[PDB]
Amino acid sequence: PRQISDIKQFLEIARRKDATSARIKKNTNKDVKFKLRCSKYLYTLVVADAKKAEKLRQSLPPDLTVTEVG
Amino acid sequence: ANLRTQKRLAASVLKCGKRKVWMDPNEISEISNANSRQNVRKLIKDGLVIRKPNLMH
Amino acid sequence: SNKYIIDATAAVNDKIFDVAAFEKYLIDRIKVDGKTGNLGSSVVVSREGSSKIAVIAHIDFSGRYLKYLTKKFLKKHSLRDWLRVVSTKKGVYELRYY
RNA sequence: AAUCCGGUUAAUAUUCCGGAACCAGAAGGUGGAAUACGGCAACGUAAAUGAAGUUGGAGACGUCGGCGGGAGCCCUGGGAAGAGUUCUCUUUUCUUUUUAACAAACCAUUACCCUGACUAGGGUAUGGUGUUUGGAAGAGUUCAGCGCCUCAUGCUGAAUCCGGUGCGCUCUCGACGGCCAAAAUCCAACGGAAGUUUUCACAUCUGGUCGUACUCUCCAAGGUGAACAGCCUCUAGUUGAUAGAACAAUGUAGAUAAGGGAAGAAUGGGCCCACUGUCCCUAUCUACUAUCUA
Repeated sequence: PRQISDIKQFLEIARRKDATSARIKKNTNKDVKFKLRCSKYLYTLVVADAKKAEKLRQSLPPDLTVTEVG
Repeated sequence: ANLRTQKRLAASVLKCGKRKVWMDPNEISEISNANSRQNVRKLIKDGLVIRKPNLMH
Repeated sequence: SNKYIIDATAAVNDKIFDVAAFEKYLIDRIKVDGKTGNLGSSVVVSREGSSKIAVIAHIDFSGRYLKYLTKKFLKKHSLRDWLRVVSTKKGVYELRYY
């Protein structure tokens, strides 16, 4: 569990094959937590801006497994 | 007849003692066939069997 | 400040307790600082319509105390079996039947 | 050397499940630097050659007492929920109210260095002890509601909060005062033989054998009582050891008994005084045994 605050790094992390799946959890505070599980660490990025979260979801790599809120 | 293995099981899912259970005296038929933990979990949600709250300190 | 709402629509419909009876019981049993009717300006009890009672208090007003006060009337009316006080929402208390 | 959580059985969990990490070892690959650094200083960084030979630290250390730091239990206030009490009084009474492993930044009771000739001014390290976040609410717990011939056992809402206290109890760490193991294993230094660098980061893999069920020195609530004496309750666990039935003598045992008070309980006290069924003189009661029935 290593939270990441760099959007570009998260996109680069998704670009590399180290990422396995990405889960976007909708919290009560209306902040989208983009949690991506890698081989050695869990990458979680919390974005309060819905448009930024929507842009991040749209820009996510096609190979990544996008998951809704569990 | 012998409810021993069924009440003792119920207390285990009841997380309290074996004497901390209670049922009415006229439903012995439908409890006797409940053998697994899933059967008991169905029964506790029904409320036919139930604990009792603690009485004072 | 804080607003406490007690729903009496079910009681009015079932005629278990009237709105005036609830208001009279509330007025006669409002032990503000241990004194009945001592609500003053800090706490104002204004039941809007004959279906609910609203209390606006500038100080702390315990919902349990209101529920405890409401339980006395139900015990006096012997309607506890057929009517129970429930917490519909934070600061909202309602009466539920069996 | 290195793992925790939640859930799961008729009987299993740090092993199983779901989720999340850590360790060791292994190669090559990528990128980064490489052809080490600044400060008078303690010391610090992403890396930053080291043969033979030499040295050290840890492992690896006696006992007791007090103090500080923290945690938990217990105690207690407020909020929420539920239940109980009530014409009367009681915002009452009782129950519950969670955040691991590890991963990111924050912070000394102590010692060292600089100025100073102890006091005093600037840094230095351990940060067990916390200042948020991920994990992590999606989990769990408690209420309210619904789904329905049905193994439908799900579904919907919420809350799961703000605190405080310690001659308490337990443990832990730390600054003092005294009273007086070894081996396994790991790290570093000196050293200067040799003429791309790995102790930087990221990606990759795998991790054998055996015990593991079950029955019995450790775990140990509160109150009342001065007290670990004694009781009570809570937690939890039993109602099991052949019974029934009646109550004479006998025997055990516990008591009470007029008047006298060693003629055979008193509080015990200072031969004396007091005391008493030891005795005169035994009487009565209760319980058990005895007795019957199976």
